[PDB]
Amino acid sequence: TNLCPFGEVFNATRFASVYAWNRKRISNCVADYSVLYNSASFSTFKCYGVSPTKLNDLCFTNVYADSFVIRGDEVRQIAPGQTGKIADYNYKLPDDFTGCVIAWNSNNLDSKVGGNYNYLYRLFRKSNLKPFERDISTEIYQAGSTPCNGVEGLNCYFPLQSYGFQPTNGVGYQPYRVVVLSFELLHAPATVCGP
Amino acid sequence: STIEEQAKTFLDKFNHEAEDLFYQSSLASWNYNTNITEENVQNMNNAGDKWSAFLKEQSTLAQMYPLQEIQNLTVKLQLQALQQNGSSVLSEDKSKRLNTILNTMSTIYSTGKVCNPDNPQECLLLEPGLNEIMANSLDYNERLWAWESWRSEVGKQLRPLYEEYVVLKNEMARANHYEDYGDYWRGDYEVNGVDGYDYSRGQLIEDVEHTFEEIKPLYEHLHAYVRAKLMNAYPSYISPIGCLPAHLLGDMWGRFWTNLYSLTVPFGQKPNIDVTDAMVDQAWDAQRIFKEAEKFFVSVGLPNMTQGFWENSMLTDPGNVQKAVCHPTAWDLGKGDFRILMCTKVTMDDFLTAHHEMGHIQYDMAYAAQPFLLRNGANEGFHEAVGEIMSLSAATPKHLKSIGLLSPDFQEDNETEINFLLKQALTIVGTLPFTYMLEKWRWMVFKGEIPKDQWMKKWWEMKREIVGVVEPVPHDETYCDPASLFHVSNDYSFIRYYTRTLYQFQFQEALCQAAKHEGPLHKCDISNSTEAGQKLFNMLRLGKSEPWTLALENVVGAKNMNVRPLLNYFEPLFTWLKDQNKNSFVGWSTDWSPYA
Ligand SMILES: *[C@@H]1O[C@H](CO)[C@@H](O)[C@H](O)[C@H]1NC(C)=O
Ligand SMILES: *[C@@H]1O[C@H](CO)[C@@H](O)[C@H](O)[C@H]1NC(C)=O
Ligand SMILES: *[C@@H]1O[C@H](CO)[C@@H](O)[C@H](O)[C@H]1NC(C)=O
Ligand SMILES: *[C@@H]1O[C@H](CO)[C@@H](O)[C@H](O)[C@H]1NC(C)=O
Ligand SMILES: [Zn+2]
Repeated sequence: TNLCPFGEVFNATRFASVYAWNRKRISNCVADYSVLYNSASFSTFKCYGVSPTKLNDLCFTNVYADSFVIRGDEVRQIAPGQTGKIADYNYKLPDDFTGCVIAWNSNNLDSKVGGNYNYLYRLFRKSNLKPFERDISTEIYQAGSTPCNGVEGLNCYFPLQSYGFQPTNGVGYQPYRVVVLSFELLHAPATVCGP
Repeated sequence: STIEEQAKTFLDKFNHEAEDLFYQSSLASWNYNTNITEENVQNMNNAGDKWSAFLKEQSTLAQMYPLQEIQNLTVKLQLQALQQNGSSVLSEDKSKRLNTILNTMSTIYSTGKVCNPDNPQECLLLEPGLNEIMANSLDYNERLWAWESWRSEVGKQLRPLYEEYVVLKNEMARANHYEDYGDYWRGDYEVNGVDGYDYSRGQLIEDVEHTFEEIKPLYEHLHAYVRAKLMNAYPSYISPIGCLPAHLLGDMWGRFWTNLYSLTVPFGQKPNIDVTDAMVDQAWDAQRIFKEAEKFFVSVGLPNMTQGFWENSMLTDPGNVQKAVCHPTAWDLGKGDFRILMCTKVTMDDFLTAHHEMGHIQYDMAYAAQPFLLRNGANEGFHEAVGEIMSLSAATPKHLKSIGLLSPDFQEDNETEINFLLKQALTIVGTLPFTYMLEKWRWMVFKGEIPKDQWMKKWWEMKREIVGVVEPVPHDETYCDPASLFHVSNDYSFIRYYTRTLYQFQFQEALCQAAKHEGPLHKCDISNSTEAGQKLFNMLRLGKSEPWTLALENVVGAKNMNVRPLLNYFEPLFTWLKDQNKNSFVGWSTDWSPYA
């Protein structure tokens, strides 16, 4: 009766920046998924492929928990076949995604009077992300044709921008903590069942 | 990557950077305006200075993308708006001289004082001192003393500064490839490169003058009726054929004729609809007033206020020692933060103002999804036009009866309707010749058509001919009477009050037709009409992203400013005035003056 360490993921003190989204591999434990979906503490709980309704009657080889912070209007981008700054440059879900996306408003924790600038996102990139790709580079983005020489200037921008999370922002601009559960199925042990 | 692609990426960085820097400055400005302290003044300046410095830097960087190589119009609009040099096309010395001139004229206006003869310590400022005289006094000499002293003491200080201000403003405008500073102001209506919706700067002069010609008959009869009533009150001071003396108009300039209502009211025995007592009888507070305004916009299909609005706004006077600037304002801070600042009292006036101010919020919320630089009204007259129509509907007896403030046993008779329309005309119609004549004078000064040694000669020639108003004391060229009004000495364009007035009745007529209103336009209430709300919202969400000609067409079906809805609104008064003036002289001679 090893219980899956979901508390470390959902109840973490600080979440990761979405450009550097955090992944926690969950293995060899018992997951009570129904506690999450029947807790009524999340504003978004949408599953694709699998069903939130009592599908903790299944076994999976590995479960991955991706967590990060984005603003409320960007939670829509954490879904298959979505475009936008988050989906293209920071965190991209595949078209055939099998898993769940969970998000809740964290204005009480991730906002601060005067502004919380701890959380960043990638604003520019040469191309779009492959599904489940992570780019933590800090290379100055070359928008023109003149080399940047590693500093920002004309047509040269440092690629990461900061959210300014203030408690008085609108709901669309408030911070939201996101957890993305991936359910993997290999021709393999199937170690995470979780009655 | 092409020049256009670089501009898109550049604007991408600007929007995200500006959003937060603007928010920081709005937040600091809010904290001072609700809580007046020395520390808040400094924080307001520091955040404001950083935002201004950011804009100056980004304006220079924007100028390195030439508009000639951009085809996407929505990119060109944002690039052009940021690129505008403003005063930064002049040398630093000239720029500095102009900024010193602007601050001095502003300081003279807001600290200028007048002291009564024989007591050099009994002095009055314009606000509230001189304004109280000009809005409330019936004594001819007290009004004349206030009118002349303001112009003779404060106006004369402004004359040399205003002369130098014109020279530097024209240099700035010509360096920006405008004809003059007036042509620069008219650029707010310019539209290029949109087939069927373009509008030139010179077309505004023609359209203002063309629509003003159609206003003259209504104004002439409004002028004639007012002159007759004042002649009954002041038989020795008013000629039956002459202009109205400039100090007998209800405020310092005759900008509005509102305060002439008591001496000109047609039927002085029928009282106004004043719904204030019913509000107090039902124990209304400020939150109720704004809840009712919210209910109004929801009834036409617009969204309710955000949660932050109720939590972060200041809807009442904070009171004890935390002082606040009580002028009603609607705040768009960005980042979904919408607030209203208002020291609300339980009165009918503040009830209507809340609907007006919440109208701005509805406009601000609707174009929030637009890029930062396009988050504004289609032109300088749209936002205030949107606010005004909300109070038109909210004030009608039909609306006040449906919310339980006006008795069901109150029915409209035609005498109260004439009283109301006359009161409306004194404010709305009376200001139109004043506004057009004032802006025409500034246009001609900037154009070079009025030499310095004839500034005040032409100013009062145009007051007599166009406005039908005559100065009570001759003024030589040491005076600068136009600068004695806030907007002239504080460098604000003025035609916006003319165009907005025509826009608001175009909006209201279109919305009321969508609301299937039957009867005279002035009795219309757009409440409960989602068709009207949808028609208005289609323009609101545009912001500045489309030509103002297109945005107007979304509401009213026409591409240009049209005076007919304004005349439709006032038609019952117009027919009543024409019958009243049958045994009066209509029009004015310009050669009569009170100083003979
Ligand atoms: C987080 O903490 C709360 C309160 O201690 C608890 O109810 C909840 O189950 C925790 N989250 C997880 C994923 O266990
Ligand atoms: C007013 O501002 C001061 C600082 O200038 C601050 O300490 C105080 O809490 C403020 N009061 C209110 C009611 O906001
Ligand atoms: C202009 O650019 C924006 C974003 O770069 C794009 O969405 C829009 O369709 C473009 N308009 C035209 C006419 O190309
Ligand atoms: C506004 O209306 C929505 C329904 O569209 C509702 O969920 C929300 O609670 C309302 N908010 C307020 C402040 O009335
Ligand atoms: Zn307003």
